[PDB]
Amino acid sequence: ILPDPSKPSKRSPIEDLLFNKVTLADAGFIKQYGDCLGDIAARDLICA
Amino acid sequence: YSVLYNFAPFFAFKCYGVSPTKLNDLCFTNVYADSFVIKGNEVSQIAPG
Amino acid sequence: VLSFELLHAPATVCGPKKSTNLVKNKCVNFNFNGLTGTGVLTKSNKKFL
Amino acid sequence: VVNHNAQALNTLVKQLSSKFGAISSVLNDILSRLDPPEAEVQIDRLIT
Repeated sequence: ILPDPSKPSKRSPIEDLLFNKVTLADAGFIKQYGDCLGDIAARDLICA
Repeated sequence: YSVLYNFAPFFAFKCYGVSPTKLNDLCFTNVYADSFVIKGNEVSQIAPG
Repeated sequence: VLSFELLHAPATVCGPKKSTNLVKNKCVNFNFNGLTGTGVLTKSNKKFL
Repeated sequence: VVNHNAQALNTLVKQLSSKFGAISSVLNDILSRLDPPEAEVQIDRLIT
């Protein structure tokens, strides 16, 4: 439960597990403009 | 459709899907024209539904 | 009567033929076969049939 | 919670493709195909 210095995000193993166990479709702090134009198959729901 | 106006003495020019004013700008997939001769009082009968 | 189908199909009739040279990677207004709109047009790598 | 927010947003986007009783669900086509006096009704239906 204490932060792991080796991990670059400074998060505990439990925190890392919780982060990896949640599929955030739109995290918000991504600034998606810049990759929406560069699509090879179809624009994502977030881009739409 | 600028040649429409001089080809007939129009009596009824009601349009449903598109206004005749902005009719040249559009692009239509296919254009079908049906021609028939009808009476006077039944011009309302030739209409949707 | 004059019947048209304003549907997503390759337009056969297009009215007054006006064509402006297509530009890419720029903010422009497009009128491809009556598809009025605005956006940035970039070439795509899709598999259009 | 995340799925509820995502599905609410998705339904909000999908509401843009509904004709709402008008001729078409896209504003540009109806504006370019209808004279403004008639297009008032369709634009108002889309508005509401």
